[PDB]
Amino acid sequence: SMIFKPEELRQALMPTLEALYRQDPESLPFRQPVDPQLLGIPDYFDIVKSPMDLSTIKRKLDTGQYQEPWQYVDDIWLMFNNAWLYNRKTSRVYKYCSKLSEVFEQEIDPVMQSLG
Ligand SMILES: Cc1cc(N2CCOCC2)cc2[nH]c(-c3c(NC[C@@H](O)c4cccc(Cl)c4)cc[nH]c3=O)nc12
Repeated sequence: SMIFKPEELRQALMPTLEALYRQDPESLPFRQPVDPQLLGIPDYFDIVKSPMDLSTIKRKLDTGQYQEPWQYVDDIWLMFNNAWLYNRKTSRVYKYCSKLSEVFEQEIDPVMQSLG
């Protein structure tokens, strides 16, 4: 119920978002919505029911669609859990995801503390 100003959400969370984008090659599979046809994985939507990626998250931050920062956390973990569900433990994407998730856990905590 406590509502955060959309511009306070941007200044606080956008550095945490840049931290994942800057991971290269690990972030590349995550920067745009998964396109099953274009990638040749047409079973993707039979398995992933709520897709999510960095461009959608950033667009929500840019346009003030999050009311409080834990919705941002939600979308980021949903993005990770989607990739861990779909790709096999031995795939590059799966390990790319784990890297991104290590980057996120190491930097989100002081940011969420400052937001109160
Ligand atoms: C740390 C961690 C490790 C792993 N492992 C790596 C992959 O394979 C083996 C397991 C999976 C995780 N799943 C989630 C998770 C969420 N975390 C909140 C946490 O960030 C958090 C909690 C309180 C305050 C803050 Cl500031 C931040 C939230 C919603 N849904 C989630 O699934 N956290 C995971």
